[PDB]
Amino acid sequence: VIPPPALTDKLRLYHVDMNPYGHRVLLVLEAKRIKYEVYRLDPLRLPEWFRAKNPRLKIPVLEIPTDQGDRFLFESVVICDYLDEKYTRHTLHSHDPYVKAQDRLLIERFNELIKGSLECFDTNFAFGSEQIIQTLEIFEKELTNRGTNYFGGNRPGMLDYMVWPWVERLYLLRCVNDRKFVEKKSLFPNFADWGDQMQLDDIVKKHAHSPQEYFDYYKNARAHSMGYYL
Amino acid sequence: VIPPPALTDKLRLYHVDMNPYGHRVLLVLEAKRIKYEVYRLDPLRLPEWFRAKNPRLKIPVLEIPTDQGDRFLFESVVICDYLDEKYTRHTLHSHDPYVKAQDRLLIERFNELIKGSLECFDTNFAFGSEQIIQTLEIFEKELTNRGTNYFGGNRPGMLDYMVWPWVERLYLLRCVNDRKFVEKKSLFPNFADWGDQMQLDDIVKKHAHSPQEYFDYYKNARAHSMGYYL
Repeated sequence: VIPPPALTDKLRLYHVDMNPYGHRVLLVLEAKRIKYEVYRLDPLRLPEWFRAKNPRLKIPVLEIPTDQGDRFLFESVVICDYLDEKYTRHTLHSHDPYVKAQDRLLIERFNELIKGSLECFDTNFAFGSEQIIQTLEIFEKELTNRGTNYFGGNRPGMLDYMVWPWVERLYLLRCVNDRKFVEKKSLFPNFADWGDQMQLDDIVKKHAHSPQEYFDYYKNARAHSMGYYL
Repeated sequence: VIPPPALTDKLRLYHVDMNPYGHRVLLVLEAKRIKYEVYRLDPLRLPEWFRAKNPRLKIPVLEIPTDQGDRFLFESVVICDYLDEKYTRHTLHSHDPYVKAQDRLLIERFNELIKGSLECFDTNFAFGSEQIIQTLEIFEKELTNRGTNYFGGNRPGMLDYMVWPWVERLYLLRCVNDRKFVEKKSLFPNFADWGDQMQLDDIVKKHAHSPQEYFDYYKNARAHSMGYYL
């Protein structure tokens, strides 16, 4: 009910627990080693001052200091790109504008996997598997074409972290149908390999949950708080 | 049926005549003073080699030289941002990452005006006026808050040109209902003023059509070739 104080030395993320768009921003902040605090939003009991600054209830929100005072920044892509431009250390986007443009196109393409996953977790993991699979074929071919351990090269870059939150959630499906999951996984050998490597990343590990934890969460909550708005 | 030759000194835009997403890219290319040629696409009689390189038939397409050969670049936002990064002269985005993030948020917000305009030109200018008006209120307030002649400051910037193609098309509505148009216009005095100033811009003038020309075009063609895909 009472808002937090004015920002000092840390950036502030307003985030709904288990929201993948917030997970995205958490990964980038950590990768860029920027100090931040998380203000946990309750999707039900939402503060009036928050709605007032965010009438469409978009999530997550990164609050930053500016010349004219503390400001809300919206939309996970815009937020993460802001962070990559503002803070010059530990750059995540490619230095090559062509490669970066391709990375941006792939982020947009990934939205089809997001849509399918959203419907899936909303309907006891019964539907939209096909959207997942089709998108995974594109990313398998793309990773193979690049011939690096990650989309970013020898180390994870912006595309890797942008895509990860949904990929990490997919592992919950092994709790639903173990055998059907492993078969599906085998279709994308380089992507699967990349998944394993991403799981070992210190930044990933900081904000990770297990297959079981995601499974117990999504069965009860479904997708009510999974979108880019509440 | 026969594709154009390999690129040399000019970039190549594949563009459907009167398509506002292509109009966007034409404005930026001109603003950045980059040499280019336009390959006019017939939405009906489409070349097989084009479909093959672009199976979802996205428009426009900017073909560019790369280290590995000539490549298609898709999506007008990605295309224009590529151009602004690749070519360092005549920069269009703000140097301030916060201001640029706001500009990106406004481009996304503008999609609501695009949707309304799309439906409008598709249905003999009878529907979706309300989406237009609501978006115009946001941009009026934003331009007022900035207190400059343009969204980019003293001169037009990326946001100005990104938004212009749809704004220029709106003037056709004065051919439909003169009196209802002028009243609606008077609601947004700073935006209207900006519109007048944009019309005098040398870059705008290069790729402009009149209210009547848009009106005669849209009545016959409707919105069939107006989207970001064919």
